[PDB]
Amino acid sequence: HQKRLSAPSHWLLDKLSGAYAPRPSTGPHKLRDCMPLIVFVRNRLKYALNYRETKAIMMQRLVKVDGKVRTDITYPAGFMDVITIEKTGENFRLIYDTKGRFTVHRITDEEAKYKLGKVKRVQLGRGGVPFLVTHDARTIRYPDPLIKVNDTVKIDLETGKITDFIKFDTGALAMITGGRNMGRVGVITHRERHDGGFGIVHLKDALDNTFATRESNVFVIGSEKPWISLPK
Amino acid sequence: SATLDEFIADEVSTAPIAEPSIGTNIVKRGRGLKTAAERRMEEERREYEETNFVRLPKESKKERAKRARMEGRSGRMNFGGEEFRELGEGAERISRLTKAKSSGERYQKRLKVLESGRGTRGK
Amino acid sequence: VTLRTRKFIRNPLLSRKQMVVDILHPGRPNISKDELREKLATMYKAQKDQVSVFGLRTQYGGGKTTGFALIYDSPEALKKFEPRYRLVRAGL
Amino acid sequence: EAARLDSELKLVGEYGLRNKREVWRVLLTLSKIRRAARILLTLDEKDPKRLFEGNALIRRLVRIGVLDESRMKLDYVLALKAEDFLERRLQTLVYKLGLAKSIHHARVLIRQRHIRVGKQIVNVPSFMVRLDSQKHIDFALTSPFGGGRPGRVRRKKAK
Amino acid sequence: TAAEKRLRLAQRYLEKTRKDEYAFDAEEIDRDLLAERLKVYRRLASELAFDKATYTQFRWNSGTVTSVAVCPPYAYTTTKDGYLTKWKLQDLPKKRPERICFAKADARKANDKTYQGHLKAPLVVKASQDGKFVVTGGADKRLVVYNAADLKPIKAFTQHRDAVTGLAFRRGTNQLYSCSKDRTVKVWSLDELAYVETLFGHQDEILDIDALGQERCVSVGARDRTARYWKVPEESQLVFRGGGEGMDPASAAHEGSMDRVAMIDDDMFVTGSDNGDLALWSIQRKKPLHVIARAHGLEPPIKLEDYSADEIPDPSIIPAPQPRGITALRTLPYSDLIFSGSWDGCIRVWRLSEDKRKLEAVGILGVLVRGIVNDIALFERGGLCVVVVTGKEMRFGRWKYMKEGRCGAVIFEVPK
RNA sequence: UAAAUACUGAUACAGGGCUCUUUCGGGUCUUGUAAUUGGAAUGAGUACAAUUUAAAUCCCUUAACGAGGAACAAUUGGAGG
RNA sequence: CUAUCAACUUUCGACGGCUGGGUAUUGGCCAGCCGUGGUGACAACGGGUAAGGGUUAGGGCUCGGAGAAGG
Repeated sequence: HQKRLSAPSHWLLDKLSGAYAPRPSTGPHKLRDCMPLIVFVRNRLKYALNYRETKAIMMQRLVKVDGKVRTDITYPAGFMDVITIEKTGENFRLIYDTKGRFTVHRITDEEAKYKLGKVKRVQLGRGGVPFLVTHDARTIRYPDPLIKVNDTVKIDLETGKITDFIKFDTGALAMITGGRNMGRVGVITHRERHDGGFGIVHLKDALDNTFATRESNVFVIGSEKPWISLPK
Repeated sequence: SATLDEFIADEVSTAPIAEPSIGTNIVKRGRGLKTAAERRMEEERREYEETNFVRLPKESKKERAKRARMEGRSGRMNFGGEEFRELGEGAERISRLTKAKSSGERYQKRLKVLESGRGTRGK
Repeated sequence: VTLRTRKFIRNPLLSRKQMVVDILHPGRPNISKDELREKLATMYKAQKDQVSVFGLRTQYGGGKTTGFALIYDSPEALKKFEPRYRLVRAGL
Repeated sequence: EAARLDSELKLVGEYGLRNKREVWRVLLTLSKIRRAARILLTLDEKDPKRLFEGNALIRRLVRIGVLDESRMKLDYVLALKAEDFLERRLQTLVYKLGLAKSIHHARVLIRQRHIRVGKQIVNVPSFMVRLDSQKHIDFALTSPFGGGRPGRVRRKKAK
Repeated sequence: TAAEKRLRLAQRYLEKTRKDEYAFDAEEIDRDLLAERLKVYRRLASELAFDKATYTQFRWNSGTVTSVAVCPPYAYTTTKDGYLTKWKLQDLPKKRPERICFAKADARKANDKTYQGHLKAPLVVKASQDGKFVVTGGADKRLVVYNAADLKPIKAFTQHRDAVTGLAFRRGTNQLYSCSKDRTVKVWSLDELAYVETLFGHQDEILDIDALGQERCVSVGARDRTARYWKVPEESQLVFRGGGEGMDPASAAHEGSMDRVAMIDDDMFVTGSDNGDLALWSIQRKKPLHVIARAHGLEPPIKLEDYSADEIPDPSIIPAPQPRGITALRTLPYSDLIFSGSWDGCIRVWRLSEDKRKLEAVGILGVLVRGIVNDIALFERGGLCVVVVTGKEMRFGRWKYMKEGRCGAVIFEVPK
């Protein structure tokens, strides 16, 4: 039940939606790194007008998020969730811009079929099996045995299996998803360890601005290989 | 930077500024004129009523308490169509911006006047 | 009685045609939005019963009047997708 | 004092004003403008504050039509006066454009909604008409001097 | 020096404010989503043979013909006797038109009601490109509009307050822009025969108006030296103030009025001013893009035998001659053609530059058509026929009467 | 904060009106009247509607009425005959 | 803020370490065993009660203990 100004500055609200703002329900993505489905439908896309209209869209099986039907209105969809609407025949993708806000991208089924997800941790689960945890809280059982931490994975999204992976690399272009230099698509050119907590990388854009961002806030997107269509 | 921004648009930048047709910026049968700042807000209220076309409440008691108190603490005044700003801190920025923005032919004549004996004497 | 439709939006998931309507009565009194529902049947090839009009503020000095019009694909789609107060104002 | 009484009576008579509150209102806004001009004359020439703020003040007064387009110095902005402001009022502009026979006729017309400034009719006689908007003062279309219905006493007589 | 110091400080502030292959834009991509949720340029300035133009310089029983419109088979003349004559033009595979019908102003029925039609002589005429509406406005304070075929008046708008001076159609639409002599311009929706909106803002009387395919106008007013570009839906304007600046030096006159206007495409237009200035104006710029001076030269100095009544005529005193200003000015839409006619006896044609940021001369067209060129109308055969309307005096007033010249429609075409 | 309680003519008749330093004195020249008549303009109010809105109201549109003093009724103080 | 506050803690253990208990877990948090501590003129301790942070042209905007008649 937070106010419209206490809502974060990256899912935008104008002077229109009242003094209050919806809170995202608990789910895969975080609270402050989130776009709820009602803000995506009626405050960003404007396929709806009111809360009851958004409910009348959501309750019938017309909005699918990451390939599954998401019914509740304030479902969290933070980063790179393909959002398939079949009556309009569109699939939107959530990326950022250079200023630090949410951006929507229209696309069809060929790029809508896969999800590029960053690995959070690799472990040995119960049954003596290695399993893999992404930032979408997707756990994949029996992964490829080189996919370590901070590697990204092309998730199939019709079975959910691994298809390809991109390694953490000095020389692979990356996207920033946090910090004071948030949302700046550039190339990882250096990486400093700082063992004892909070190591960094040094990263430059396409046009020569060096800056240091933390290896938590980084997010690998591809060496050149823009596997998701960043908007031209 | 308020007085400085209007100097560029009208004297420096070679681009014509949209002027309203004369009777359009009159509020309530003449009771006020809409200044170019207050007019630009009024389109922003209107340009939000065709996007998803839900109507608005024409202000409320809690916004009118705020914006009419803004006149109480400001030295602005609107004598005509224009605004007349006070000469306080808005004048000091004009000085404060401009300080960071500022941060062998001779010898021949001598031998050509040393050759001829002399022209004449004192008349 | 002169009509123009700006910003016509399809909206298939809510199944309703969204029009910003600028109507003009010069010299007449106001437009009687039930008769405007009757007028927005042959302009967009629909029944009168599946049209709902709201907004509808008259501009200063007569003439122009801005309304917002929604035409549903069926009266039952209107019945299951309309608010109660707009349904009462329409008469269903 | 008799000087203040005779001065305010000359203003109220020469421009058809209602009381001395309108005179004191104009004298207050004139003193505000003139105080801003004196404060800008306090600074030396070619200070950027004086340059841009005085250019803003002079362009504002020339655009609202009080200060003449010939003289554009801050000394003439100091030499401004309340007769120039009351001349820029709407009621004296109707009297000088000749839609009305006297200034009290002009106040009567503006009160009962005959003239219009540009597009919209103007109900207030103290409307500060700008220089660009001075030309578009005319009778409205709903007025019997403009057109439409022949009017009220005309209707009662023609019945 | 204070002005140049302000210019220096402002340019420094511009440099400070000024002080990306993967750059994105949330609000601009949102405007893209909303827009996705919701007039060819020609260059025929060299493809015509102006020296090989074929002309019919004829005339008929009239006082002085004022204006013409081009319905594509037809023509529509207005004459100060009070006639509007609908005429049929010619085709090549006989060089004078055959008049088919006319309508006369009846001033006897000014008192008599339900008479749509003029009381006094009309001044301008325009024809809709459909061919079903023809509109004409005069100094009788009213603008009438009717059917093109039977030429019988169906509507007589009385909304203007002084006189109707300029009149223009939106191309491809029946939206009308009529600019008047009470410094206003009223836009009409002629499909329902109704007035939709008025537009104020002009300082002096409005002399000309031009329109194109969009819902815009460009209107020139006379002695304020101002062309105003008109955004009709949002009701806004853009001001363009001229202030125009071996021969005698006193003969160089500044821009007195701004008589004629012609929109050549969406982004720029051209204005003709009675000191003989022809100025190309761009909407992106606040200044003239390119002004050319004395576009029809100076007048001849008047004779001593009329200027002084003396037994000796001495040329020691004679005033400096003034430039013959543009009386008519037209263009083809989305072309490079600037037709300008003064009372020099010749009808000049200009063109654009290859960068379209300059005006250039291509020469005199009739290589005379004497009189005062009141009007120009253009038509394409498929190779263009232009009619030029000339009389003994100007359009709106009998200021300069000329015993030379004829009350003639002069029809000439360029076949290449 | 904005501003209603009136605007504008014609005719008839009276010969005085006003001022001051200097006062049984000087200065200036059109002013009146509870006179007779004529024009228009109309917003306060009354008000069919439609619209606004959860339902109403206000606002914006708006057909029809709506001015001669004895009224659609200006007040608060001070000085004097 | 104050030395008209220079000693304070061990006066509900004051500082450890060992062992357990209890806690969702660490921990003198609590219980048994012993060791001698701990802070302080670089301002402890005591006393007075008058209980801001972030967003940076600016102002604005945002966030901020005890009781349900008495133990």
